[PDB]
Amino acid sequence: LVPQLSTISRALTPSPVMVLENIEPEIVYAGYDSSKPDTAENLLSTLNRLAGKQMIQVVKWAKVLPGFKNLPLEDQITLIQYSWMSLLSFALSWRSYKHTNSQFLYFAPDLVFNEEKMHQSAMYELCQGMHQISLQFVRLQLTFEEYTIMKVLLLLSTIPKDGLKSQAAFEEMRTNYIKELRKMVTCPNNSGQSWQRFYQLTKLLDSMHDLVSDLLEFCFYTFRESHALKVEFPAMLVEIISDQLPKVESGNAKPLYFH
Amino acid sequence: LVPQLSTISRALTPSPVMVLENIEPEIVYAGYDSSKPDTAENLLSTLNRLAGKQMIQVVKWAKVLPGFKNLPLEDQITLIQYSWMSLLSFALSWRSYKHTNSQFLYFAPDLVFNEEKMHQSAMYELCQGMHQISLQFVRLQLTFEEYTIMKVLLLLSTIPKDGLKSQAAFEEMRTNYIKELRKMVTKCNNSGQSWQRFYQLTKLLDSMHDLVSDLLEFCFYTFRESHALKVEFPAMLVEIISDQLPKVESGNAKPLYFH
Ligand SMILES: CC(=O)S[C@@H]1CC2=CC(=O)CC[C@]2(C)[C@H]2CC[C@@]3(C)[C@@H](CC[C@@]34CCC(=O)O4)[C@H]12
Ligand SMILES: CC(=O)S[C@@H]1CC2=CC(=O)CC[C@]2(C)[C@H]2CC[C@@]3(C)[C@@H](CC[C@@]34CCC(=O)O4)[C@H]12
Repeated sequence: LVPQLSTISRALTPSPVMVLENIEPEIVYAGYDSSKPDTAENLLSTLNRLAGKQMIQVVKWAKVLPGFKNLPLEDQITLIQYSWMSLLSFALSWRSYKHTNSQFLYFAPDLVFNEEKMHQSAMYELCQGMHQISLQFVRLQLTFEEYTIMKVLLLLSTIPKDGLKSQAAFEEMRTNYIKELRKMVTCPNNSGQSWQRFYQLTKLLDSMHDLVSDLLEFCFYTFRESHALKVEFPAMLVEIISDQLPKVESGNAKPLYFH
Repeated sequence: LVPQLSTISRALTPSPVMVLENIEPEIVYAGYDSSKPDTAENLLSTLNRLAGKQMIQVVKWAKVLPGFKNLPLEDQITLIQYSWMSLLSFALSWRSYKHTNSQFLYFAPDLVFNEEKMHQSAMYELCQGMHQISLQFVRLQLTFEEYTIMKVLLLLSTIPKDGLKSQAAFEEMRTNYIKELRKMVTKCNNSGQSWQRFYQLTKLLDSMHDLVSDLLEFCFYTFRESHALKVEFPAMLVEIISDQLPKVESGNAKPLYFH
């Protein structure tokens, strides 16, 4: 009988972490036009346009993310919709860390926020919050490997209060990626140092919930008063926020914590 | 030829957790005499006598603890000497939890401390500290299985600053028992709840270091002034403290933390 299991294939397939590196989206440009006054209406509209372009790349990434296709299609869609802000804000801190040593907020190569832009955007306190996350990346010396696994965990960090179509399939993928992170933090065996770091990384993931809650509060507010505020949103964000706003505001979004 | 492998033996061998249950020491009596006044000198001397009897059982337990025999003998002796206070204080909170719902400190069947004895012992604050751990066992609904594994982790929680004869053998055993706790807190699937409990238990373990440091400070103090204070110590404790006092006080005891 022909062996159905292929030792060669299992040994040859890239590790999950290696696949994450391979499928990570290339950098996206904001299309920022410096001729426009740096007022909140203009800066915020630009950030919304950038967000739409980033999400187009996020969905392509999710399509080839190992294990994600094992979840019901409706759950894949649900998870992207509930995690979008966490994913984009986390990636913003990563780009800021890698490209500016966490000195500025690197939204895109053509849109880098310094203190002035943060004030002008009318969301200064929120910019400071994401900047703080960037500063923690330097203190922790976060690695790309760690970052990629953590971004998947954020995709799996908020679920509908009633649950997904397949909680078991979700739980399997989540436990698998948590395992990857645990192995990632372990040569020189030192359980103590390994657990201390694992703890630092899960505390940071947990801290994303409060930050994301505040970012969404601002997002939903500007969306609701888009006309009065003159803040424009691209189709992709109208699609996402139109779905998310009522679900989050009615208390249906359940955060998953490590601590 | 005669098969050297025994399928039967493999199948019948109990799990490590079952072995921990099987080797748990039987309860020890203090030999408390209520006819004598409850002065600090009498109460502390009785607790020291109890401690000696308890350590005799701890050494018998360590001899049959799975994996411990794999470490160099020098390291087995060292770990027992560095962890004695953590093991005895943790076991005290366990008995208090199981026998009095954490209302009192159950040192032994014949010596249960209520607030009055805590004051009379002249170590009131320290008693409150161990009492708080007892109270945490109720809040967390600690199980006997969780307790036996955590007790082994405490045995492996303090090492010489220099280092053990075999850090690799030590690390292997510590990792194996951490793995046991990890699997023990798994539910039937819910990583969120499973990690939250693992976090609660490791934070509890970490909290034992500060409590133990304070208990040891009091112990070393009473030990060096035993004559003036009229506090007696049995041979077993004179042996343990004579070894530990200078090592701990010179900064050679390195606590291992999860957080
Ligand atoms: C300073 C920021 O842009 S923070 C945050 C994360 C982020 C990082 C990127 O790299 C890409 C762009 C995004 C997704 C922002 C898009 C604009 C968001 C949704 C903002 C939080 C609140 C705001 C302001 C306008 C509005 O209506 O809602 C998003
Ligand atoms: C209230 C306590 O006894 S707390 C602590 C843990 C403990 C729990 C037991 O179940 C058995 C007995 C032990 C090991 C105590 C023995 C007495 C100790 C070492 C005390 C902390 C300080 C003191 C007072 C006298 C002295 O010289 O040092 C030990």
